[PDB]
Amino acid sequence: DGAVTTSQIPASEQETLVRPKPLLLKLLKSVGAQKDTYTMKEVLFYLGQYIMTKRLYDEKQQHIVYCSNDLLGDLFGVPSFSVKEHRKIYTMIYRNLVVV
Ligand SMILES: CC(C)(C)S(=O)(=O)C[C@H](C1CC1)N1C(=O)[C@@](C)(Cc2ccc(C(=O)O)cn2)C[C@H](c2cccc(Cl)c2)[C@H]1c1ccc(Cl)cc1
Repeated sequence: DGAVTTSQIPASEQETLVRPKPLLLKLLKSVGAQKDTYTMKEVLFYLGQYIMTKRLYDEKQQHIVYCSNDLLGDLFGVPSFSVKEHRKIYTMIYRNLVVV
């Protein structure tokens, strides 16, 4: 368990409670998550752990994640994305859960 936060998104939005649909829930459980209801910053921590463990960000100054051949690309619906465009990342995650 853990959290990952950003100044690009209001802090209160990062505390939003969400119930992942089945694919997102599986990715979280694969790196140690134990429940069905999370905050958005917990979802970003587990997704970061998932990105590390699956070796999807080994070049630490590149700023782009390539995911077209991973579960992540199916989840988000894109082949790659910038790690710096935080609002766009939140939009993609919201499509994969029910907000409480
Ligand atoms: C393990 C950590 C080092 C703690 S990490 O920060 O999670 C690493 C993770 C990368 C994808 C693996 N990651 C980043 O590297 C970061 C630092 C990339 C970054 C670099 C520079 C700038 C800037 O100059 O504006 C902005 N963003 C942060 C990114 C992140 C963090 C919180 C929310 C969001 Cl939406 C994104 C954040 C990230 C990006 C996408 C997702 Cl889905 C999850 C986390």
